[PDB]
Formats: sequence, C-alpha cells, structure tokens
Amino acid sequence: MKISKKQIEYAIEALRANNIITNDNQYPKVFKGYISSFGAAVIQSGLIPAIIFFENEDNDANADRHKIIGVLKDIINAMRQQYTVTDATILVSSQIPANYSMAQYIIEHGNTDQLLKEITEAAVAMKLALRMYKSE
Amino acid sequence: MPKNYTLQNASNLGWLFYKDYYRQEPNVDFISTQGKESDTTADFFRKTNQRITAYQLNSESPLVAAFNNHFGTPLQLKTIYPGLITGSGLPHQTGSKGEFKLGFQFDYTTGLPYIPGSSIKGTLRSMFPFSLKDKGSTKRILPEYRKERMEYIRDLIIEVTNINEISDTEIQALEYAIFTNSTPSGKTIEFSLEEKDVFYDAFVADSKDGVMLSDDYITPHGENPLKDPKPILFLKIRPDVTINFYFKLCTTHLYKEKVCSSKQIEEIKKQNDFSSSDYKMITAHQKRNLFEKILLCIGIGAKTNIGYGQLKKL
Amino acid sequence: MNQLTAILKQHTPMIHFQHNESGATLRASEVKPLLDKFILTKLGNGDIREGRLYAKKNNWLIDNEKNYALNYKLSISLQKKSRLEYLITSSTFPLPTERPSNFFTIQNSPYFAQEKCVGINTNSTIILKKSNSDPRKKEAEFKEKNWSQIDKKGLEWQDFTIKIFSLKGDLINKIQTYLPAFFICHNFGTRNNKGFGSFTVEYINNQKNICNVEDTLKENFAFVYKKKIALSRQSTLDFIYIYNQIFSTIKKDYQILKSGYNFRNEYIKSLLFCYFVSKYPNYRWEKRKMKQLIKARGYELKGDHSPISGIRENDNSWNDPNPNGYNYAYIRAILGLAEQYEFQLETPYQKAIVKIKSANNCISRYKSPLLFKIINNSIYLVGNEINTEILNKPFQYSYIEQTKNKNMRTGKSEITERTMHINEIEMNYKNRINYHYTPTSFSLIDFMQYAMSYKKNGKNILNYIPLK
Repeated sequence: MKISKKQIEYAIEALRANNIITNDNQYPKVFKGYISSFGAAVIQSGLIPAIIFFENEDNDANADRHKIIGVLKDIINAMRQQYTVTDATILVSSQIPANYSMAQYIIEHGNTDQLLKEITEAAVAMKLALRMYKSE
Repeated sequence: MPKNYTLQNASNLGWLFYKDYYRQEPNVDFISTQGKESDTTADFFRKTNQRITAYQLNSESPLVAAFNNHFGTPLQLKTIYPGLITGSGLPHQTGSKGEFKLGFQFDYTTGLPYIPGSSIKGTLRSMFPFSLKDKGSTKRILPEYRKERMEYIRDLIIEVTNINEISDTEIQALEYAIFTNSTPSGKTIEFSLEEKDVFYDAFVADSKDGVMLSDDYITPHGENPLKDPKPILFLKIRPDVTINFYFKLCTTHLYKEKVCSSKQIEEIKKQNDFSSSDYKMITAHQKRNLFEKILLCIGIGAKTNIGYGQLKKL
Repeated sequence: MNQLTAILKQHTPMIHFQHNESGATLRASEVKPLLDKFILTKLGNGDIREGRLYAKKNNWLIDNEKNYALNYKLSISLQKKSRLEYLITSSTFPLPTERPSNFFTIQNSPYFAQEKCVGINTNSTIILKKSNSDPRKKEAEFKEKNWSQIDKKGLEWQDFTIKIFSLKGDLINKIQTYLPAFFICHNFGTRNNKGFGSFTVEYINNQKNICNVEDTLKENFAFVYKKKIALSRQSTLDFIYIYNQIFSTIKKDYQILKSGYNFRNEYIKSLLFCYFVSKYPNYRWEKRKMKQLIKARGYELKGDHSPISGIRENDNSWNDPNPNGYNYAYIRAILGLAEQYEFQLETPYQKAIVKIKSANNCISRYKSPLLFKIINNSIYLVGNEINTEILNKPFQYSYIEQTKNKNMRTGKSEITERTMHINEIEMNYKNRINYHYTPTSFSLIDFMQYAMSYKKNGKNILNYIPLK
C-alpha cells in the first residue's frame, strides 16, 4: 500500500481544518493512539462498528475522539474530488455531506469495499501526517 | 448456542463478542442518538449477551487436553468471586443500552477466554525491581520503586529457594536472566536452547458446574451526590473457574553476582577456585513457585486494585 | 509490612445484588473508594484536600494529579460459604412453613423495594393464597424458582477475610490504624442508611482489635444517639427475633421522625413537621397543600379526619385563616427525595399518584442524611450536616389518577393509567415561597436535638444523647 504525496497533503489540510494541529504546529499526544486504535478496531470489529465507536462522543473521559472521524471524512472528500472519469470504482456521485454521520453513509451505500479501501488509506495518511509534526 | 463449548457445536466467543455483536439486523438502530437508547437495541444486545454467557467448559475438553500436550504441565489456579477482567482497553463501546462497555481478551482461533503471555510476563515483571525503564520521565520514582520491589522480591526468593541471602546485584542479574535473558547491560549470555523462560498464554480450563463468562456491574456514583449514577456493564470470567498457566522455565545459575549457562557453570565448578558461597541456583520448580506466589499475591488482569483477577490455589 | 489481613464480623445482613454466586461477598469496589476517602479525610483532619496533599507527599497516590485513589490492593474473600439468606419486606406478611434451612424473613423493615416478592402473583417468592380457615388469616407458599431469580437478597456470612496489599509499608501502617474506624463508620449494601451491611473488625494480622465503638462514632460524627434496646433473656440464642425487633424499631423511629406513625390505633405527629412549625417563620407540610389541592377538585381522601394545621391538641382543620395562606414548603425533601406520593381516596381501587420531579434537571436523588449503625445488637443514630445544595430548590408536582379496575378475566393486570386531573398550580406564589420550594434554612443537629426531646409523659424516641 503506497500513499501518494497528495494524500498526505490532504491529511495535513484536514488536520489543520479540524483543529488538531495547532497554529504552532503541535498536536495532542493521544491522537496517534486514537489512530492506531481506529485501525485495530476496523480489523477487529469491522468498519461500521469501529466508526460507531469513534463517532460516539459520550465518553467525556478520554480526549475528543470524534475529530478523527471528521479528519477521515475530509480526507475521503478531498480524495473523491479528484477521481478520474472512469466511473467503475469511483462511486463519487458527490462528496460525503458534512452533517451526515459517516456510519449512516456506509450503511446507505453498500459499497463497503471501496469505502474500506479509502478509509484505510486515509487512516494511514493521517498517521504519516501526524508523524510529520511534533507531540507534547 | 448450547452449553459445553466444543469444536463440534459452539460459536466463536471472540467472533460473537466483536463482530456478530454489532451485526446490521433489520429494524435495529444503534447509529442514531434516539436508536441507541431504544428498547429494540437493548433487547438485541441482551440476546447477544445471553448467547455469550451461556457456554460451559468441561474439564476433559479436547481443546485444553491439546493445550496440555503442546505446552506442558499446567499451573491450575481458580478465580475468586469478583472475577477476572483482561483486555478491558480493547474498544467495544457504542454508547448503546445493554451493551458490554469494556473489551475482553479472546483467542482468535479457539475463542476461549485467555490471558496472553505478554500480560502474564508483564504482571510478573512488575513486582520485580528492574521493570521501570531509566528513561528520564521516571527519574523521580525509580529509587523508591526499586527499593520496595527489591525488598519484596528478596523476601519471596529467600522463602521459595534455599538461598540464605541474596544481594541487590544478584537480584538484578536474576531478573534480567529470567525476563530479558541477558545481562543488565544488554550483553547476551551464551544460553542453550532449553535455557529460556517462555511465558505461554493462560487458558480457561474448567468451569465446573457453571458458565465461564458472566456480566458484572460497576456503578460510578458521580461527584455530585444528587445526580443519578451511571452503571457500566462488562464481561467477567466467573468465580471458581480453573485457569491453566503454562510456563517453560529453566534453571538459573548465579556465580559471583553473574548469570552463567549450564556449560559455564560446568567448567567453573571443576576449577580449583569454586566458592560454594558464591554459587546460587534456582531450579525450574522454585521459579514456578515464585511465579505462583507472585500471582497469588497480586493477581492478574484489570481492576485488580478493587479485587478483580485474584487467584486461589486449586 | 506488605500484606494486611483482617477478619470481619457481620452484625446485620447485607442486601447483595449478586447473590446468585456462591462466593458472593462484600465487593471491594465499594470499600476501596470509601476507604480511600476516609483515610484521606482522617489524614487531613477533616479536610480531604489537605489529606490529598499529604498523600501526594510520601507518594501514596496512584494518580498524583487526578483522583483520590491510593496505591493498594483490596481483596475480600469468604473463608467458608455457608450462606445465611434473608427476605426483607416493609410489610407484615404471614410466614409459611416450607423453607430451606437458610431462609429467614425480616418484616416491617426499612427496605421497601422488592415488595412485590410477596402478595398474589405468579412471580412472588411467597405466594399468599386463600385458606380454608378463617379468611381474616392468609397462608403462604414458597417457590424456589422465584426465589432463585430475585433481584436482591439479604445475606449474612460468617467471619471472612479482607486482604490489603501494598508495597508502601507506611501506607499499610496508616491503613491498619484507620481500618477499624472505617468499618465502624460506614455501612455497605443496599439501603445502608437503615442499618444493613454492618461490619466490624475482629482480627488484624492475627491480633484482636479493641476499639470503643462509641468513641469512634463520637469522633467521626456530629450527633450520636443510642437506643435503649432490650433482650428478654430468651432471644439471645435466636437471631431472627433480634433482627426483626431491631429493624422494626428502626422503621418506627424513622417514620416518627419523617412522616409520623399512623398504623394501628396510634398517632404520633411527624417531628419534622413540629420542628418546622415551632421554628422561625413557620413552614408547613407540602403534603397538606397537595391534600388541599386534591380536595378542591373532587374525590375525598380516605380518613375520617383533617390535615394537621399545627401543633396543639386535636388541631384539626381543612382551611386557612383569613390572612394570607401558610408558608408551605417541601419539608420532607431534606430527609430524602421520594419521587412519588400515594394517596388513597374514599373509594377503594382508585388512588392518587403525585409524581415529584425537579423543576430543572438538576436534582434527582438525595440519600437520607441520617445513618443507622447496628453494632452488637445496639442501635446508633449518627449524622453529619445535610447537603446544603437541596435548600431553596424548585420542585414540580404532576398529579395522576390510577383507578385499579376489576380484572378483565383475561390478564388480571393493570392498564389503569390513562387518567390525569388538572389541579391548580402556584409557581412563584408568595415570592417563591410555596410547596414548590425547600425551606432554605435547616440544621440537622438542631432538629435532631429537638427530636428525642419532644415528649408527653415520657420522651418518644427512647434514645439517650452521647452526641459529640
């Protein structure tokens, strides 16, 4: 699995927009653990259950874990914005709506294969982007 | 679905707890805010929980017999009433009603609840003095940590072995040989194949007349004593369940506060300088009894400070 | 040292929600947090923050910045599993004679939940059934399947073990110093305010503990009262009668304090009402206001009398004087939120239900400030000051009519819900002084001293006064 430079750029922009990377280029420590736990949950429970785990904000004991899903959605939208016009494995009728819950989006569109591939690529890209910047 | 977990007819407990738990059944909603506390979601999760907590393990199970064959003689211990929780940090929380909030450690292939060998090794090494890494963030707490653990481990070693008196340097060498299999400086000791301490996985072996899994409630009453508490539901290993701890331990030879292999001690004994006072050895049985006493003192798993994971000798 | 082993003696049965397990015993998940809070409070001499600083020093904390948790391990084990099970109800029901050897009953006990375990239904453990004898007396039947699936059981164990492990020796010494006081101060289990789950420390590291219970109670509590209990030279060998008498007395005294005693031909005015009547500008019962409101609409309440308008001989009335009405308030909220008031009106089979809820979702529950400690067959009433947060809080009342009808000959059940009468509401009435608000001024010590000093030819609640 090779990640392009444009994917890492999208990850950096999404991290900036979702207010994970501060202005002074620093990110909270627990976010890398959040990314790794998301990957493990995807492997262990499935894509939809993992997204439901990481979209639930009722924990209020850890940090704000719902930002990682926003970063994933932003990366996926930016990737879909530049899909080539072949329309075989594109499925980009539009981007994911901002106020939609990503789990509901996955339920509605049964293209779990493509969504799984994009989510895995986006998670790896976000891991690399966080590795670029400094922890606490 | 039935009792008596067998390879012939039994669902994979890990699969049922992680993947089939959140299956997309028609007319069940645990994605929306309203569906999470809906009663249909609660009934769905309750039925899944009932399936999970309904399996039994016969003492003569072919699975545990194969484990005994492959990994040697087991160390059989039972669980005290609070239970045993392991892998509680694995993500199994959706915010729905009637769901198991905490994760649970299942074997992938067999599905039987188990304690991974890394958990056993870390739990045993924690009571040993040289477990905390001298890395700078632990500079303040390293001295007292080392002192108290050194005292406790000295008491245990003296009690379990025939060594009358052991030094701090010998304790360091013994711990590094047992766990890291090297000198405290990282230098490799010329050990043989069978002179390695292997901490296998611990498997459930016998739930005598009941199921091996049960559900427990932890109810954190809030800081505000006027608001209602929030119950937490999780999966525990039931009381009076036999846990088999499998180890592959060796004999540790100590000479002049140094750890040497069998051949090095064989040559050292023949030399006309061999001090019997400067020679200490711990057999495999003595090491196993040391590990057994550590487990019976501190227990294993999660929520151990509040009584969970406490083991008793069968 | 490292390990601290103590042997505990159980004085009153514990209501345990995990009674199904054979080895079920006192869970360390309650004791350890309570023990931590007690040890920190005693380390700081009544200030938990100073004690937390003291425990931050010496590195006695797991969580130097965050929690109250101390670095030790708690294990509570049963040595021998001969369980002595109890059935607890707040109503007097006829006792059957078909029971296992370890089934015993406590009736007219403060524990009022699980009251559907007796009566007439297929799920009740004790099934009351019609008898060929006089109908005024009813027999009983015991079902093992229902008893096996009850929500909670009263359990009494023999001497069992509490193990405390710590690699900090000084913390272990401090815990040894403070453990007997902790077990003398706190009750465990469900309804621990009313005396259930009373334990004391017998041995600590194979050494007997000699602690003056009264001295510890005085030291750690504001007011202490002891009840003149008696044994008639015969019940010494029968624990069931002792338990029954103790818990019945506890219920009677608490009923006298809070809501009065009217069952069998005796009437003792609630002492809370009298105290609030006699003090600074008078607050009267909220119950009187709800009774007046339900009077003003219709169906008459059962009872050939009137609401009490104050303290005096037969001071019986239904109305108010010509000037402005009385200053009503939620008098009985300070001793515990009740969430429902039941009123039986003149005809049977229909009942008025008053649902009580906080005006805004800020108050949901309140433990009874009073604590009942039963040690060696002696009753001790102890208590600190109340939580001031409940004072001057708004409360909302929702009246609902429930007319239990005749059985439909198919389900014999209740669907009698779809009724609700719209009475008058007095929000902000008399500048937020009405039956929607709490008295905003109350001291538990003053009211407790006022009680057990009220008397007529003898003082009602027969407790003498060792208060600190």
